Amino acid sequence: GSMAKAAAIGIDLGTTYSCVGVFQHGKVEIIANDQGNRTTPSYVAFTDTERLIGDAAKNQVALNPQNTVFDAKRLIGRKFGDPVVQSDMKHWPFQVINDGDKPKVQVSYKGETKAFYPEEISSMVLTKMKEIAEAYLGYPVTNAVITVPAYFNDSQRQATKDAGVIAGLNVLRIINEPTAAAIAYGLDRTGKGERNVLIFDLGGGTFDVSILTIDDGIFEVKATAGDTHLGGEDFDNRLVNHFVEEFKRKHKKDISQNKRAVRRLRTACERAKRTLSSSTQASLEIDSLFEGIDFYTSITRARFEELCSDLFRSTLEPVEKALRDAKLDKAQIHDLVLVGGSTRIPKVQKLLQDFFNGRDLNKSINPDEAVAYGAAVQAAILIKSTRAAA
Ligand SMILES: Nc1ncnc2c1nc(Br)n2[C@@H]1O[C@H](CO)[C@@H](O)[C@H]1O
Ligand SMILES: [Mg+2]
Repeated sequence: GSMAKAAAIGIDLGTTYSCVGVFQHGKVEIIANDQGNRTTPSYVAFTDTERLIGDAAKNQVALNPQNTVFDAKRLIGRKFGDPVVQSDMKHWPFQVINDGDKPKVQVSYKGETKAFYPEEISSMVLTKMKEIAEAYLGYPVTNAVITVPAYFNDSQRQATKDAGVIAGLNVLRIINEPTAAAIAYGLDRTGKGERNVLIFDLGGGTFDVSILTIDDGIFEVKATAGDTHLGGEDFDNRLVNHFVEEFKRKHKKDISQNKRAVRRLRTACERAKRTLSSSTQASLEIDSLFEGIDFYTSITRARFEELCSDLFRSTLEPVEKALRDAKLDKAQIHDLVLVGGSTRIPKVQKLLQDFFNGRDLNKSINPDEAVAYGAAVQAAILIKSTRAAA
Protein backbone atom coordinates (compact mmCIF):
# COMPACT_ATOMS: atom_id res chain seq x y z
CA GLY A 1 0.00 0.00 0.00
CA SER A 2 1.76 3.09 1.35
CA MET A 3 4.95 2.71 3.45
CA ALA A 4 5.16 4.70 6.71
CA LYS A 5 6.69 8.15 6.29
CA ALA A 6 9.79 9.23 8.20
CA ALA A 7 9.21 12.02 10.73
CA ALA A 8 10.18 15.55 9.59
CA ILE A 9 12.40 17.60 11.97
CA GLY A 10 12.46 21.18 13.26
CA ILE A 11 15.89 22.86 13.47
CA ASP A 12 16.69 26.10 15.25
CA LEU A 13 19.97 27.04 13.46
CA GLY A 14 21.27 29.43 16.06
CA THR A 15 24.16 31.90 16.05
CA THR A 16 25.85 30.27 19.09
CA TYR A 17 23.82 27.04 19.65
CA SER A 18 21.48 24.95 17.49
CA CYS A 19 18.55 22.72 18.62
CA VAL A 20 16.55 19.89 16.89
CA GLY A 21 13.07 18.54 17.66
CA VAL A 22 10.55 16.08 16.25
CA PHE A 23 6.74 16.03 16.70
CA GLN A 24 5.54 12.44 17.31
CA HIS A 25 2.73 10.85 19.41
CA GLY A 26 1.03 14.29 19.72
CA LYS A 27 4.09 15.90 21.37
CA VAL A 28 7.53 17.45 20.68
CA GLU A 29 10.72 15.65 21.70
CA ILE A 30 13.76 17.96 21.79
CA ILE A 31 16.56 15.57 20.85
CA ALA A 32 19.76 15.40 22.95
CA ASN A 33 23.05 14.77 21.16
CA ASP A 34 25.46 11.87 22.13
CA GLN A 35 27.06 13.92 24.90
CA GLY A 36 23.54 14.33 26.43
CA ASN A 37 23.12 17.96 25.40
CA ARG A 38 19.70 19.24 24.29
CA THR A 39 21.48 22.13 22.43
CA THR A 40 24.63 21.77 20.25
CA PRO A 41 27.25 24.56 19.75
CA SER A 42 27.08 26.02 16.18
CA TYR A 43 30.89 25.44 15.95
CA VAL A 44 33.03 23.68 13.36
CA ALA A 45 36.77 23.00 13.99
CA PHE A 46 39.46 21.93 11.51
CA THR A 47 42.71 20.03 12.25
CA ASP A 48 45.29 18.09 10.22
CA THR A 49 43.23 14.90 10.77
CA GLU A 50 39.58 15.82 11.46
CA ARG A 51 36.62 18.12 11.05
CA LEU A 52 34.83 18.39 14.45
CA ILE A 53 31.28 19.77 14.82
CA GLY A 54 29.31 20.84 17.92
CA ASP A 55 30.56 20.03 21.43
CA ALA A 56 33.80 18.40 20.10
CA ALA A 57 34.60 21.67 18.22
CA LYS A 58 33.75 24.00 21.11
CA ASN A 59 35.66 21.87 23.68
CA GLN A 60 39.02 22.30 21.76
CA VAL A 61 38.61 26.06 20.88
CA ALA A 62 41.21 27.33 23.49
CA LEU A 63 44.27 25.94 21.72
CA ASN A 64 42.89 26.03 18.12
CA PRO A 65 41.31 29.58 17.88
CA GLN A 66 42.40 30.23 14.27
CA ASN A 67 40.78 27.03 12.90
CA THR A 68 37.57 26.84 15.01
CA VAL A 69 34.69 28.68 13.31
CA PHE A 70 31.63 30.02 15.13
CA ASP A 71 29.13 32.89 14.40
CA ALA A 72 28.77 31.94 10.63
CA LYS A 73 25.14 33.12 10.97
CA ARG A 74 26.51 36.69 11.30
CA LEU A 75 28.05 36.31 7.83
CA ILE A 76 25.34 34.30 6.04
CA GLY A 77 23.88 36.06 2.97
CA ARG A 78 25.92 39.26 3.61
CA LYS A 79 28.47 41.11 1.37
CA PHE A 80 32.13 41.36 2.54
CA GLY A 81 31.82 45.17 2.50
CA ASP A 82 28.62 45.18 4.68
CA PRO A 83 29.55 47.40 7.72
CA VAL A 84 28.15 44.70 10.12
CA VAL A 85 30.74 42.17 8.67
CA GLN A 86 33.65 44.64 8.85
CA SER A 87 33.02 45.37 12.58
CA ASP A 88 32.39 41.71 13.58
CA MET A 89 35.72 40.57 11.97
CA LYS A 90 37.80 42.45 14.65
CA HIS A 91 36.38 40.15 17.39
CA TRP A 92 37.02 36.83 15.54
CA PRO A 93 40.27 34.85 15.84
CA PHE A 94 39.63 33.05 12.52
CA GLN A 95 40.30 34.64 9.13
CA VAL A 96 37.50 36.09 6.98
CA ILE A 97 38.54 36.76 3.35
CA ASN A 98 36.99 38.61 0.40
CA ASP A 99 35.93 36.47 -2.62
CA GLY A 100 34.07 38.73 -5.10
CA ASP A 101 32.64 40.87 -2.20
CA LYS A 102 31.39 37.65 -0.51
CA PRO A 103 32.93 36.65 2.83
CA LYS A 104 34.61 33.25 3.23
CA VAL A 105 36.25 31.81 6.36
CA GLN A 106 39.80 30.59 5.75
CA VAL A 107 41.39 27.80 7.84
CA SER A 108 44.14 25.14 7.92
CA TYR A 109 42.52 21.79 7.26
CA LYS A 110 44.06 18.35 6.46
CA GLY A 111 47.39 19.83 5.33
CA GLU A 112 45.95 22.65 3.19
CA THR A 113 44.59 26.23 3.38
CA LYS A 114 40.83 25.98 2.70
CA ALA A 115 38.17 28.69 2.47
CA PHE A 116 34.45 28.08 3.05
CA TYR A 117 31.34 30.16 2.35
CA PRO A 118 29.17 30.83 5.48
CA GLU A 119 26.45 28.48 4.05
CA GLU A 120 29.00 25.67 3.84
CA ILE A 121 29.90 26.09 7.55
CA SER A 122 26.12 26.20 8.38
CA SER A 123 25.58 23.04 6.27
CA MET A 124 28.16 21.29 8.59
CA VAL A 125 26.15 22.37 11.66
CA LEU A 126 22.90 21.16 9.90
CA THR A 127 24.56 17.79 9.06
CA LYS A 128 25.28 17.32 12.84
CA MET A 129 21.62 18.26 13.76
CA LYS A 130 20.33 15.73 11.11
CA GLU A 131 22.64 12.98 12.56
CA ILE A 132 21.46 13.78 16.15
CA ALA A 133 17.81 13.27 14.96
CA GLU A 134 18.67 10.08 13.01
CA ALA A 135 20.49 8.60 16.10
CA TYR A 136 17.20 8.97 18.05
CA LEU A 137 14.73 7.96 15.28
CA GLY A 138 16.80 5.03 14.07
CA TYR A 139 16.28 5.87 10.36
CA PRO A 140 17.42 8.47 7.75
CA VAL A 141 15.74 11.92 8.00
CA THR A 142 15.02 13.92 4.76
CA ASN A 143 12.57 16.72 5.65
CA ALA A 144 13.18 19.77 7.85
CA VAL A 145 11.86 23.22 8.73
CA ILE A 146 14.73 25.64 9.49
CA THR A 147 14.21 28.89 11.38
CA VAL A 148 15.77 32.36 10.79
CA PRO A 149 15.56 35.80 12.51
CA ALA A 150 12.47 37.85 11.41
CA TYR A 151 14.80 40.59 10.12
CA PHE A 152 16.56 38.18 7.62
CA ASN A 153 16.23 39.47 4.03
CA ASP A 154 15.72 37.32 0.85
CA SER A 155 19.52 36.69 0.34
CA GLN A 156 19.92 35.57 3.99
CA ARG A 157 16.87 33.24 3.68
CA GLN A 158 18.07 31.75 0.34
CA ALA A 159 21.62 31.15 1.81
CA THR A 160 19.99 29.33 4.76
CA LYS A 161 18.01 27.05 2.32
CA ASP A 162 21.31 26.51 0.36
CA ALA A 163 22.97 25.38 3.66
CA GLY A 164 20.09 22.85 4.17
CA VAL A 165 20.45 21.58 0.55
CA ILE A 166 24.28 21.12 0.95
CA ALA A 167 23.52 19.08 4.13
CA GLY A 168 21.20 16.73 2.15
CA LEU A 169 18.02 18.07 3.75
CA ASN A 170 14.82 18.91 1.90
CA VAL A 171 13.93 22.33 3.33
CA LEU A 172 10.12 22.33 3.75
CA ARG A 173 10.08 26.01 4.71
CA ILE A 174 12.18 28.80 6.22
CA ILE A 175 10.14 30.19 9.17
CA ASN A 176 10.76 33.18 11.45
CA GLU A 177 12.21 32.39 14.93
CA PRO A 178 9.52 34.54 16.79
CA THR A 179 6.74 32.80 14.76
CA ALA A 180 8.18 29.36 15.71
CA ALA A 181 8.30 30.33 19.42
CA ALA A 182 4.58 31.40 19.19
CA ILE A 183 3.67 28.12 17.38
CA ALA A 184 5.42 26.20 20.25
CA TYR A 185 2.80 27.60 22.68
CA GLY A 186 -0.09 26.97 20.23
CA LEU A 187 -0.74 30.73 19.96
CA ASP A 188 -1.93 30.23 16.36
CA ARG A 189 -4.56 27.64 17.55
CA THR A 190 -6.69 29.93 19.77
CA GLY A 191 -9.47 30.44 17.15
CA LYS A 192 -10.94 33.61 15.54
CA GLY A 193 -9.90 37.14 16.60
CA GLU A 194 -6.61 39.07 16.72
CA ARG A 195 -3.95 38.27 19.34
CA ASN A 196 -0.86 40.50 19.84
CA VAL A 197 2.21 38.48 20.95
CA LEU A 198 5.55 39.88 22.11
CA ILE A 199 8.60 37.58 21.81
CA PHE A 200 11.48 38.56 24.14
CA ASP A 201 14.64 36.86 22.83
CA LEU A 202 17.81 37.33 24.88
CA GLY A 203 20.75 35.39 23.40
CA GLY A 204 24.45 34.92 24.04
CA GLY A 205 25.38 38.02 22.05
CA THR A 206 22.22 39.78 20.83
CA PHE A 207 18.77 40.75 22.04
CA ASP A 208 15.66 40.72 19.78
CA VAL A 209 12.09 41.86 20.52
CA SER A 210 9.34 40.96 18.03
CA ILE A 211 5.66 41.92 17.99
CA LEU A 212 3.37 39.59 15.98
CA THR A 213 -0.33 39.71 15.31
CA ILE A 214 -2.12 36.36 14.88
CA ASP A 215 -5.59 36.28 13.26
CA ASP A 216 -7.17 32.89 12.38
CA GLY A 217 -3.70 31.25 12.49
CA ILE A 218 -2.19 33.90 10.11
CA PHE A 219 0.96 35.65 11.41
CA GLU A 220 1.92 39.27 10.65
CA VAL A 221 5.26 40.75 11.93
CA LYS A 222 4.19 44.15 13.37
CA ALA A 223 7.56 45.38 14.75
CA THR A 224 11.13 44.19 15.46
CA ALA A 225 13.64 45.98 17.74
CA GLY A 226 16.62 44.95 19.77
CA ASP A 227 20.19 45.50 20.79
CA THR A 228 23.04 43.91 18.83
CA HIS A 229 25.37 44.76 21.78
CA LEU A 230 23.41 42.99 24.59
CA GLY A 231 23.64 39.28 25.50
CA GLY A 232 24.72 36.57 27.98
CA GLU A 233 28.45 37.12 27.16
CA ASP A 234 28.15 40.72 28.54
CA PHE A 235 26.96 39.36 31.96
CA ASP A 236 29.90 36.88 31.94
CA ASN A 237 32.24 39.86 31.21
CA ARG A 238 30.89 41.77 34.26
CA LEU A 239 31.60 38.72 36.52
CA VAL A 240 35.10 38.34 34.95
CA ASN A 241 36.02 42.01 35.70
CA HIS A 242 34.58 41.65 39.26
CA PHE A 243 36.68 38.50 40.12
CA VAL A 244 39.86 39.94 38.48
CA GLU A 245 39.47 42.93 40.88
CA GLU A 246 38.76 40.50 43.81
CA PHE A 247 41.95 38.49 43.13
CA LYS A 248 43.88 41.84 42.97
CA ARG A 249 42.47 42.93 46.39
CA LYS A 250 42.93 39.49 48.13
CA HIS A 251 46.29 38.29 46.66
CA LYS A 252 47.84 41.60 45.25
CA LYS A 253 48.16 39.91 41.81
CA ASP A 254 46.76 40.92 38.39
CA ILE A 255 45.79 37.69 36.52
CA SER A 256 44.43 39.52 33.41
CA GLN A 257 47.54 38.76 31.23
CA ASN A 258 47.47 34.93 31.55
CA LYS A 259 44.94 33.84 28.92
CA ARG A 260 44.50 30.36 30.55
CA ALA A 261 43.67 31.93 33.99
CA VAL A 262 41.23 34.45 32.39
CA ARG A 263 39.61 31.62 30.33
CA ARG A 264 39.30 29.32 33.43
CA LEU A 265 37.81 32.35 35.30
CA ARG A 266 35.28 33.09 32.44
CA THR A 267 34.28 29.35 32.21
CA ALA A 268 33.70 29.25 36.01
CA CYS A 269 31.79 32.63 35.83
CA GLU A 270 29.33 31.39 33.17
CA ARG A 271 28.54 28.24 35.33
CA ALA A 272 28.18 30.38 38.49
CA LYS A 273 25.90 32.66 36.40
CA ARG A 274 23.69 29.62 35.52
CA THR A 275 23.59 28.42 39.20
CA LEU A 276 22.43 31.96 40.25
CA SER A 277 19.27 31.49 38.15
CA SER A 278 18.14 28.67 40.58
CA SER A 279 20.09 29.58 43.81
CA THR A 280 20.46 32.89 45.83
CA GLN A 281 24.29 32.38 45.92
CA ALA A 282 26.96 30.30 44.12
CA SER A 283 30.49 29.18 44.94
CA LEU A 284 33.48 29.69 42.61
CA GLU A 285 36.34 27.16 43.14
CA ILE A 286 39.42 27.23 40.83
CA ASP A 287 42.62 25.35 41.77
CA SER A 288 46.01 27.00 40.95
CA LEU A 289 44.34 29.87 39.08
CA PHE A 290 47.54 31.99 38.96
CA GLU A 291 50.99 31.52 40.54
CA GLY A 292 49.76 28.30 42.23
CA ILE A 293 47.10 30.25 44.17
CA ASP A 294 43.74 28.48 44.68
CA PHE A 295 40.78 30.78 44.08
CA TYR A 296 37.92 29.67 46.37
CA THR A 297 35.22 32.32 46.66
CA SER A 298 31.45 32.98 46.23
CA ILE A 299 28.98 35.49 44.75
CA THR A 300 25.42 36.28 45.82
CA ARG A 301 22.59 36.62 43.31
CA ALA A 302 22.13 40.20 44.70
CA ARG A 303 25.81 41.10 43.84
CA PHE A 304 25.51 39.56 40.34
CA GLU A 305 22.22 41.50 39.83
CA GLU A 306 23.95 44.75 40.92
CA LEU A 307 26.95 44.01 38.55
CA CYS A 308 24.66 43.62 35.47
CA SER A 309 21.86 46.01 36.64
CA ASP A 310 22.22 48.56 33.80
CA LEU A 311 22.40 45.77 31.18
CA PHE A 312 19.24 44.04 32.48
CA ARG A 313 17.35 47.42 32.56
CA SER A 314 18.38 48.21 28.96
CA THR A 315 16.26 45.25 27.68
CA LEU A 316 13.17 47.47 28.26
CA GLU A 317 14.27 50.15 25.73
CA PRO A 318 13.71 47.87 22.62
CA VAL A 319 10.37 46.67 24.22
CA GLU A 320 9.12 50.33 24.40
CA LYS A 321 10.48 51.04 20.88
CA ALA A 322 8.78 47.87 19.40
CA LEU A 323 5.47 48.89 21.11
CA ARG A 324 5.73 52.43 19.59
CA ASP A 325 6.50 50.92 16.11
CA ALA A 326 3.57 48.45 16.39
CA LYS A 327 1.43 51.49 17.60
CA LEU A 328 0.32 49.39 20.60
CA ASP A 329 0.04 49.95 24.34
CA LYS A 330 1.50 47.34 26.79
CA ALA A 331 -2.02 46.29 28.00
CA GLN A 332 -2.89 45.42 24.34
CA ILE A 333 -0.27 42.62 24.30
CA HIS A 334 -2.15 39.31 24.95
CA ASP A 335 0.89 36.98 25.30
CA LEU A 336 4.55 37.35 26.40
CA VAL A 337 6.99 34.62 25.25
CA LEU A 338 10.57 34.09 26.52
CA VAL A 339 13.32 32.84 24.15
CA GLY A 340 17.01 32.29 24.96
CA GLY A 341 18.88 30.77 27.90
CA SER A 342 19.58 34.26 29.34
CA THR A 343 15.83 34.69 29.98
CA ARG A 344 16.10 32.20 32.93
CA ILE A 345 17.69 35.11 34.89
CA PRO A 346 15.07 35.91 37.67
CA LYS A 347 15.86 39.65 37.59
CA VAL A 348 15.33 39.81 33.76
CA GLN A 349 11.97 38.02 34.27
CA LYS A 350 10.96 40.37 37.12
CA LEU A 351 11.85 43.56 35.15
CA LEU A 352 9.74 42.46 32.16
CA GLN A 353 6.81 41.18 34.29
CA ASP A 354 6.87 44.53 36.27
CA PHE A 355 6.88 46.47 32.94
CA PHE A 356 3.72 44.52 31.84
CA ASN A 357 2.02 45.18 35.24
CA GLY A 358 2.46 41.68 36.77
CA ARG A 359 1.49 39.65 33.67
CA ASP A 360 2.49 35.96 33.45
CA LEU A 361 5.38 35.09 31.10
CA ASN A 362 5.24 31.93 28.90
CA LYS A 363 8.43 30.16 29.93
CA SER A 364 7.17 26.56 30.47
CA ILE A 365 8.90 25.43 27.25
CA ASN A 366 12.69 25.69 27.90
CA PRO A 367 13.52 29.13 26.33
CA ASP A 368 16.61 27.71 24.56
CA GLU A 369 14.33 25.02 23.00
CA ALA A 370 11.06 26.95 22.12
CA VAL A 371 12.16 27.88 18.58
CA ALA A 372 13.11 24.26 17.61
CA TYR A 373 9.90 23.11 19.36
CA GLY A 374 7.72 25.32 17.13
CA ALA A 375 9.77 24.39 14.03
CA ALA A 376 9.12 20.64 14.80
CA VAL A 377 5.35 21.30 15.24
CA GLN A 378 5.29 23.07 11.80
CA ALA A 379 7.42 20.36 10.10
CA ALA A 380 4.85 17.67 11.04
CA ILE A 381 1.96 19.88 9.69
CA LEU A 382 3.79 20.57 6.41
CA ILE A 383 4.27 16.87 5.52
CA LYS A 384 0.55 15.92 5.99
CA SER A 385 -1.12 14.73 2.74
CA THR A 386 -4.68 13.93 3.86
CA ARG A 387 -7.24 13.35 1.08
CA ALA A 388 -10.74 14.60 2.00
CA ALA A 389 -13.56 12.13 2.68
CA ALA A 390 -16.80 12.39 0.61
N1 LIG B 1 20.02 28.95 33.39
C1 LIG B 1 20.66 29.96 32.80
N2 LIG B 1 20.76 31.14 33.46
C2 LIG B 1 21.43 32.15 32.88
N3 LIG B 1 22.03 32.17 31.69
C3 LIG B 1 21.89 31.01 31.04
C4 LIG B 1 21.24 29.88 31.51
N4 LIG B 1 21.23 28.87 30.56
C5 LIG B 1 21.84 29.41 29.54
BR1 LIG B 1 21.96 28.57 27.89
N5 LIG B 1 22.30 30.70 29.76
C6 LIG B 1 23.05 31.56 28.85
O1 LIG B 1 22.38 31.67 27.61
C7 LIG B 1 23.34 32.04 26.60
C8 LIG B 1 23.11 31.22 25.34
O2 LIG B 1 24.08 31.50 24.33
C9 LIG B 1 24.73 31.91 27.24
O3 LIG B 1 25.21 33.22 27.52
C10 LIG B 1 24.46 31.10 28.51
O4 LIG B 1 25.38 31.44 29.55
MG1 LIG C 1 17.75 31.86 19.11
